[PDB]
Amino acid sequence: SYCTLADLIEQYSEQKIREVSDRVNKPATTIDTVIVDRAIADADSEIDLHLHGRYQLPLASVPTALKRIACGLAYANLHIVLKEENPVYKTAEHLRKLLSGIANGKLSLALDADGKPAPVANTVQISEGRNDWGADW
Amino acid sequence: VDVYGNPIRTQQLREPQTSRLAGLAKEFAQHPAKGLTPAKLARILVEAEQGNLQAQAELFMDMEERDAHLFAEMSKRKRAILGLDWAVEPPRNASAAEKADA
Repeated sequence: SYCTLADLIEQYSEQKIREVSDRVNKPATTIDTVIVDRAIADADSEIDLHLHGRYQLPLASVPTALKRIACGLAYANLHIVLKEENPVYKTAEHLRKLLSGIANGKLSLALDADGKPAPVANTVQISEGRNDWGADW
Repeated sequence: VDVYGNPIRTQQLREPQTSRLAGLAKEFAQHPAKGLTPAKLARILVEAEQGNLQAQAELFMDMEERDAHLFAEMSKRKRAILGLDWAVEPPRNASAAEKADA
């Protein structure tokens, strides 16, 4: 859960979330929590797809850039039909580009609140090191 | 007296000098050759120059033990002496009493 309904409302205003989330009432009246939850879950799943090879999956903290990316992807997911030239689609593409840059080691995952994220041990591995005759015998 | 002229007292000959130093007999060598670097060797030699012969002696013992070529050379040199016949001779143009003493 890198973003919440509060984050979506704050980033896109409550009116737009209501309009793109209420599918049964015309005009919209309330925000459907289930739809928003599914959209946020899908955004988190995509982000994990991008970040699985460099960091641990169950992150204990959410970096701020991760919050922005999740909010953007979740909003893009709340559109049933999304054309290519829709600006929301372009924002989603830019965020996906940021994610790909992070995955390819060109961008670093920033601070969460004060501490660093938790990188995986992929680079750590070395055989073991056989150096007998060099132990001050 | 001795050759150097120091007075000799037969009272002190009953017991070894080091008998009253039971602490020495319980010591163990520190093996300063292990983990030895040129700086450490230079410090050991310089300190030995100043009166600290313990570290130098232990280092020499380790050096003798850990080098087969050096040990073989020293052993050969010493065994050369150990195999020589020896005799005690009286002084120049010695008298009968001196010959008997010899």
